[PDB]
Amino acid sequence: PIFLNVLEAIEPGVVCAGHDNNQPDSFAALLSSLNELGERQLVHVVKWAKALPGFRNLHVDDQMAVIQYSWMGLMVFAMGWRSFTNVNSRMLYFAPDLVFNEYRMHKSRMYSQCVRMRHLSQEFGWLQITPQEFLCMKALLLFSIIPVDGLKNQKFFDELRMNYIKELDRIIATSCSRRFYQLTKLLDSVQPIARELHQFTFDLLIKSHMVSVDFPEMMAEIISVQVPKILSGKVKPIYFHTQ
Amino acid sequence: GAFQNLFQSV
Ligand SMILES: C[C@]1(O)CC[C@H]2[C@@H]3CCC4=CC(=O)CCC4=C3C=C[C@@]21C
Repeated sequence: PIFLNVLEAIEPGVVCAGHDNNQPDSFAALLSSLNELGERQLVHVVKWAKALPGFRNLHVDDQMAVIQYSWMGLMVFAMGWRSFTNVNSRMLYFAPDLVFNEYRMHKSRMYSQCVRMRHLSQEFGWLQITPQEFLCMKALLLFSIIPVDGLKNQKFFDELRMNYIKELDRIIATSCSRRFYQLTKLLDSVQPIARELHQFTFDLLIKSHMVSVDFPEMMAEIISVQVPKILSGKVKPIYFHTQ
Repeated sequence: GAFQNLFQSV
């Protein structure tokens, strides 16, 4: 009840990209629309995270830090879920007005990364992931990437992460063992994908002026101030299993 | 500080 009640209650609603589906697809248009969508989803991720059980237990600087580091993974995971429930993983459901078919995957020059995301979407089906498991996993995803040097108050974070793992346990509760194994394996699989996208969005920002791709305010800041911490190895994801 | 501003506005 309680824990799951909250997660269901705070789950972000539908978010549109504002893409003009009347114009023929193009690299600059598609990626710019994705960037706008990302900015819009970031606002929802912030509202969502600040409302999570026990989030205020974290030092304020850590609250902002984990959101910024986990942003990509959170979006990827939710998108995969949306693609699974809406189009049964046939296409990438970024938004109602921004659905990626093979042609767009190609036109966006993000084909390889889209293939990875589509595979993740397919796993929700192959694993018969329930909406309740999805909710708990996504919440745990927010607490799955931290600085190797530690956070301002690592202890409050460790405590919070531990409790979310316990909640996943309960939702699951030799079948419990196997379920926990595949769900943690699934969660781990998000990280390599998020890294690929981190590299891609970083390179895109650096050359955005040359390819006519627009980056919203917060995104440009986060991608140039925080993401490089991840790409340079200062900030790393927390894996359940050894990669 | 674009993110912190958002963070503090919601
Ligand atoms: C296009 C790009 O810059 C590179 C990878 C893109 C990512 C891919 C993951 C993603 C999932 C969503 O459901 C919202 C938008 C979204 C993105 C928006 C902009 C990014 C960060």
